[PDB]
Amino acid sequence: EDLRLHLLLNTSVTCNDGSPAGYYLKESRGSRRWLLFLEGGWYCFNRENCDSRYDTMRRLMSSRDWPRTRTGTGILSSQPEENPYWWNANMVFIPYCSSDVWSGASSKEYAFMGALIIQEVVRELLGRGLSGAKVLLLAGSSAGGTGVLLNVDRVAEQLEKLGYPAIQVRGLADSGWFLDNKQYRHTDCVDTITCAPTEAIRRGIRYWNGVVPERCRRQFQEGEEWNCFFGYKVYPTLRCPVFVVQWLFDEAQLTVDNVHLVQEGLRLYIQNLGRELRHTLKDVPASFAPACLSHEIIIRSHWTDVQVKGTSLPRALHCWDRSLCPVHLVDSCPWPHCNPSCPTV
Repeated sequence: EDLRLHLLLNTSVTCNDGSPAGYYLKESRGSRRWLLFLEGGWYCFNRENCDSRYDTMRRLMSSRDWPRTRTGTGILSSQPEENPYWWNANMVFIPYCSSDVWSGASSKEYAFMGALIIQEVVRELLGRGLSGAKVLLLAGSSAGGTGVLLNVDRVAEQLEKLGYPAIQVRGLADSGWFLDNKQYRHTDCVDTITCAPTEAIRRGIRYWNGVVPERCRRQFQEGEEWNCFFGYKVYPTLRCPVFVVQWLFDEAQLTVDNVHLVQEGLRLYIQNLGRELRHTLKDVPASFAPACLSHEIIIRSHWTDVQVKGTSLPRALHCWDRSLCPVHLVDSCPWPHCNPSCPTV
């Protein structure tokens, strides 16, 4: 009834500590639909920071403490009331071992192998019925939201080459759509939560040996690839269809912007921040963007609750799925919590 942990048979690919990585899987024999989900949870961009992560948040750097099962939740749920359309799919959960935002592409201190973990999961999954897929939805929240933009084209690229053009790769990027913007009040890039979006990815990419989508690559100068970690800069060049889910006021964005929760100025920064996001999302036909102040929704149980234009997110993904009922659901509402469906947990 729930998702069973499997470790990767090719043990070359590993977590930060070097423990083997893997995936949680729940099969649905009848279904030809698969969801792969990438866990979020920030990143770590140098030794001092990674060590500090290791002591504090060992789960996000090792497979040592990983439960033998997980219970599907939100979109991964098998409960038709939780997951009206997708409950019967085959579900894969990939724990965020790598700490690299899924960018890391080198085998060779810690090891950042996010991009390879995804490579290995897919090859193994083919062995388990994925070859019979008609749809592969690659989804993720937070850093997994970003991980999707970075990996989605690679995954499609990988499938054609292994000889499965029939599988239609798609993506869903929940809370992975960030802005490289001025912090409300500047802080030195010492502590991960506090470091500014650009400087953090500037440092990280070098550290992780991050690989970015080539199509995004050729659009920028070299040694300037950090650009591709931001949705609006990466989206236009995307070959696969990608649904974007984003709170007009992500908690995580406010964190990196150094907003701790008013002065007149403060109102405008937040006011503008929602404005800028709304703006970046104009060109994105398939998006769901409520004016609530929260981080992550897809993986959560109450995700069915949230509505934008009197439309459910789960409904919106269905419409979008059908399209390949409205599809561009973005709030035009100038303040946080100004939507009735805002989450309270």
